[PDB]
Amino acid sequence: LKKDVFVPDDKEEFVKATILSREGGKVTAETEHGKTVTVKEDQVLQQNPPKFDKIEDMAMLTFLHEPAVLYNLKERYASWMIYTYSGLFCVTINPYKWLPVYNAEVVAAYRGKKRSEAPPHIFSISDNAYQYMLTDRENQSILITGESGAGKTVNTKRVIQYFAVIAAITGKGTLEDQIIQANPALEAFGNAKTVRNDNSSRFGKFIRIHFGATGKLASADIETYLLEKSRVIFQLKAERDYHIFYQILSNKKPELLDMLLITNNPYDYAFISQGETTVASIDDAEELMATDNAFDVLGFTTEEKNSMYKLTGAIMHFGNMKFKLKQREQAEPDGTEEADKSAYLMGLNSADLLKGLCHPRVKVGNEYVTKGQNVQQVVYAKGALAKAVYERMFNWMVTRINATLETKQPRQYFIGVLDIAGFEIFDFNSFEQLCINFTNEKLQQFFNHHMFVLEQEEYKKEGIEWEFIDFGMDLQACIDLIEKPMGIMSILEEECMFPKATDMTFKAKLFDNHLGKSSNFQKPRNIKGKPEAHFSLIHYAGTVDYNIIGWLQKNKDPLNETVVDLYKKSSLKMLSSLFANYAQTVSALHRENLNKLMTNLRSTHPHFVRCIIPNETKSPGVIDNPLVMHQLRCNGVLEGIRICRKGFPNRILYGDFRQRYRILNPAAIPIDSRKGAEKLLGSLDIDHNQYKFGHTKVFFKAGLLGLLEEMRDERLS
Ligand SMILES: Nc1ncnc2c1ncn2[C@@H]1O[C@H](COP(=O)(O)OP(=O)(O)O)[C@@H](O)[C@H]1O
Ligand SMILES: CCc1nc(-c2ccc3c(c2)CC[C@H]3NC(=O)c2cnn(C)c2)no1
Ligand code: VO4
Ligand SMILES: [Mg+2]
Repeated sequence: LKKDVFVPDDKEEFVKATILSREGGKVTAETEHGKTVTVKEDQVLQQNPPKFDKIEDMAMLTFLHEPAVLYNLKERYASWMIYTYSGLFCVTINPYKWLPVYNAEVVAAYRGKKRSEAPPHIFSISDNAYQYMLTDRENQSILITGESGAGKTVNTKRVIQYFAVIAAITGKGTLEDQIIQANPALEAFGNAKTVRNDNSSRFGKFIRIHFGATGKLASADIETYLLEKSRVIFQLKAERDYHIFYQILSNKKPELLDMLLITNNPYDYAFISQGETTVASIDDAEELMATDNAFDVLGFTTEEKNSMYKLTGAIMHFGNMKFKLKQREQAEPDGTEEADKSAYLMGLNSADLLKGLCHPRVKVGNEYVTKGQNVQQVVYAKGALAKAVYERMFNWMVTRINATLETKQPRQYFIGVLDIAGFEIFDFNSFEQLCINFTNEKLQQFFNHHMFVLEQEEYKKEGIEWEFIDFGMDLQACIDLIEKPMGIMSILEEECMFPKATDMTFKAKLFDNHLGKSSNFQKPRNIKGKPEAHFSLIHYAGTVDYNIIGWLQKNKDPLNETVVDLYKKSSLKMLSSLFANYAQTVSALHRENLNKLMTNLRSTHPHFVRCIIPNETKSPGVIDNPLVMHQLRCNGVLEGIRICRKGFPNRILYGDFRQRYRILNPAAIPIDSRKGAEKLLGSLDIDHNQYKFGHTKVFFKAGLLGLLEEMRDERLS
């Protein structure tokens, strides 16, 4: 009835209510919690009829507003219906539990199904991108958005699983078996426990799934972006180092502990035990087996696996190396056991490593001079080297996985799946958090441009009568602040080329250029107990307080080139190969990666999947209404649905239209492909307002095409 509505609520955003009376521009209502409320007319939103309950596509709702969307999602989620269409894109809510929706019977049933003839699913997104790839002969992209913990990695792995299982119907196993095992292997080394996610991705990735001209699974490749090197040697209070360290220490493979000359205790290793060492949801012993098996399935040799294990163990001993001041400021080893162990594993000479660390060489023409190092300088250098070998080993692994994923099958098109590290806010936000949050901001803007800009531009260039709608979805100001010349990165990069520059001159340069000048740049909110911040940035998903200490060193990433030389001359083949090519700042590389990805993505047909984290307590089935609403708001879910309802989501070239639908009325076209389409459409018993004629394509309102498709099925049968 007109009695069933939604009213704004302080704690739950919106609550259901029954209108009791209407007077003086005000509505009196009882809120389905029993509260009797009086609100203004403009605040009361209509409930959709029971026939629209748990609707699969929210673009079909009679009333479209925030609580209509929120409650449709909540009701579907309560029935463990975790995917929902929102116009031409999909929304998914993290169930925080295994559901029986991803088995091989489910994958087989989705094969070739049109979006509307199957329930909302990641398999349907995957299949429909495959159908467009073969129909349009163009590359596709599956762009999975969300904050840390929302389910991007899970959905990425489900898209891969779909094509590998479909295909099933240079290593140990088949291409299908190897594509499935790539992620367990990368995750042991590139994922870690943070406060928001027990298995947080500490690298971004773009996986291309290659197909031949006829659509047969040909190959796959992975590109990874800026692994969080700092985690190797440093952890905040409620986080862990990379999974692998704890997987090895689990003692599930006693032969590994012996080979690496390590104990079973993570607290004996300084680099890996600054935060937490166990995760309730993770069995590190079983995970070690899964990692080891993944390397086998990917055709890694025993020599390649043992070298990765040895280098992981050597990083552990490297962190335990003690230094003291030389009695007379110059540092000297305070023991040699830990260096001897790490040198043995790294195929180096212990005495050479220690002398290279304390006394690095400075080139003076064709002569050299030893540079002095204090204890702080040595422990910094020792940390920088450990990060470099780890990151280089991870990059080597990705290259090695790619080599096995290369088959002798030709490639025509691909479906690329993007899985970035999601938006996050820690108590301490450093350079990593800026790089991560800037990527999320860029990916949201890619969505805004595609959905709101390119869409309305398409109507304009095709001569469709259209009034431009400003959806309030434009992040160009914040993006420009971070990436354009004289922005945050540009200033950091410039401060990098100055020897007298400090964290405070870089801070001063940021303030002098942007405080009260750039709207998205603000002064921070520092609270008692919580860490100190230097500036705050207004991102799409919230304001983030950034601490700029160490950003100049983080951006330059300097290495002791004397011990890098020793790595190059190592008797361990892998270590020498890791530093073989050793001779840009990390922000310049980040901007380059992003620019390259964004231009390459505009040459693909994108498919958006919006992952939503339901709560902060990893609780299955519980919705924190303000947290879901915030994510739907900053994602532009409502606006994205509005353009599907207000605009013309489908369009077909006249020639392709005349061909496919002549069967609906052959007497109409027994003449030009446009005249044919015009006479064909005009002769059919449809709402002639549901379509518009453009310069090259016929444009359709949501629903007209499906009806035309039903009509084509009836006639062929
Ligand atoms: N569809 C899903 N089904 C089951 N568990 C899921 C699903 N999506 C996410 N999860 C859970 O949420 C956690 C965080 O999800 P993940 O995909 O790693 O997030 P992110 O977006 O940070 O990459 C996972 O470890 C898993 O326990
Ligand atoms: C280009 C598309 C893209 N970038 C990413 C990404 C970008 C940065 C980072 C992470 C992911 C997850 C970890 C973080 N790393 C750093 O900040 C960082 C800082 N110093 N180094 C060496 C790395 N995902 O997707
Ligand atoms: O927790 V995440 O995988 O989004 O980084
Ligand atoms: Mg992830």
